Amino acid sequence: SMANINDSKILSLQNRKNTLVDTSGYNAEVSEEGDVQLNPIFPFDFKLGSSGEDRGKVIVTQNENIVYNSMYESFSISFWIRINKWVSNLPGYTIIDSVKNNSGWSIGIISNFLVFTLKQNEDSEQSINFSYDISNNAPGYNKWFFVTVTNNMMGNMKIYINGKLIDTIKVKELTGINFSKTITFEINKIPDTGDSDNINMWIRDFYIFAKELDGKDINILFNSLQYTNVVKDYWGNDLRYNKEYYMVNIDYLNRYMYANSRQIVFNTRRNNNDFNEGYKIIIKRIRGNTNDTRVRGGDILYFDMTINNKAYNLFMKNETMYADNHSTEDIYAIGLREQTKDINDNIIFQIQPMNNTYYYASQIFKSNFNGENISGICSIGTYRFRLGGDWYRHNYLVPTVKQGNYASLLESTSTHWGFVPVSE
Ligand SMILES: CC(=O)N[C@H]1[C@H]([C@H](O)[C@H](O)CO)O[C@@](O)(C(=O)O)C[C@@H]1O
Ligand SMILES: CC(=O)N[C@H]1[C@H]([C@H](O)[C@H](O)CO)O[C@](O)(C(=O)O)C[C@@H]1O
Repeated sequence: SMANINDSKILSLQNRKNTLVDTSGYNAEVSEEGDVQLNPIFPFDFKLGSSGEDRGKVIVTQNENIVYNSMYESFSISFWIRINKWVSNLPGYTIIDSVKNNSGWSIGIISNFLVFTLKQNEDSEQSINFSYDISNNAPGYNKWFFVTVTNNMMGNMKIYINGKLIDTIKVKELTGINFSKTITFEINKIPDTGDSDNINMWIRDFYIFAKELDGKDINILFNSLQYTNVVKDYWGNDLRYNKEYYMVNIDYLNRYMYANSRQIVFNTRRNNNDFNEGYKIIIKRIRGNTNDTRVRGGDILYFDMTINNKAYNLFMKNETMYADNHSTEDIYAIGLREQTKDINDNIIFQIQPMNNTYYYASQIFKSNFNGENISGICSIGTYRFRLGGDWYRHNYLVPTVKQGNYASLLESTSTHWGFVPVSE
């Protein structure tokens, strides 16, 4: 139902033909100053940085009449945004500003909050915010998310994140508020809080609507702006074949991947503020869309890991498993085996996207070559092994495949796997 949603669209800031333009039909003027990077590939975002006098600035100047006839009753503002590195102690930055003469609206970030503000005058404002979960984001909330703010002078001001309502407040009397026709994208530090690291901000598809969109329409909009079958890396960018990742289990983000006697094991991270420990995997395609190197749901694939200059495949072992109390029926360890000339069945997996409001992840199923026989799901658990010279069995946290009726595990977060791109 996009046709009806789009009827009220009054600004549609998009990258078309390597140029930022308003495609809504109201012909807002758009200019760039400083360092503004345009992405030539989907999602065609623009990137701004915070440091230097030559930092990027994107200025949108709307038709003043469309503003006047739209903003004073009800409106919605939507856009995709990414911040790196959005650490929990971030100082204050205004990032998207529509304030002139001490009135208008503005969006800023501080600590773990993204804040939307109606500014009535120099002495009066009303704000709402999204705050990310710090305990689950020590490396920073550096992922793409979809913001939608809605306002109704006769009702509430709301902010949604990835299509989910996060904050709502009754709008107070804002008599005399004056909406500016100008919107300025630029990362501007607030000086009285009262030299930090540069941050980057990426933006794409910044829309404004002259109606208050409801939750249902916000989600339709959310989904219309993504390829939901393209699996995403941990920051929400397209997952790629032939590229190094840190593979993580959503239930164990504080663990990195290691290996011991060809058994993969999970060790506690020493650097909680980064993803920079342990071994990396590379995803290899068996079956998928050969037009690019993007990973899609339903693709058949396998995983490589290189240790001490030897390249292995992850594979489902065929040995009995032992656990302190749990039964281990149909549970098999995932370990590492030397590559061979031909793809062996026990290295073959099938991937599916598994996203939610706070994580981009996947589920990974044990598969045969043509995907006609899906026999299990990848999980994680603590089992008894003798590794690395051990005489006695010890407990290790290891990746596993659960076969038999794996359906019972489908809703478990233990089956959710993320892929963090390696910076170096
Ligand atoms: C020894 C060997 O032939 N290795 C080849 C492997 C194996 O065929 C598969 O990993 C199955 O083990 O496939 C590659 O595409 C890879 O994964 O990098 C190229 C590599 O040269
Ligand atoms: C493939 C594999 O498991 N390699 C592991 C090896 C083997 O355990 C060892 O060569 C045979 O026992 O030992 C390490 O180098 C080590 O403990 O320092 C870690 C490495 O990840």
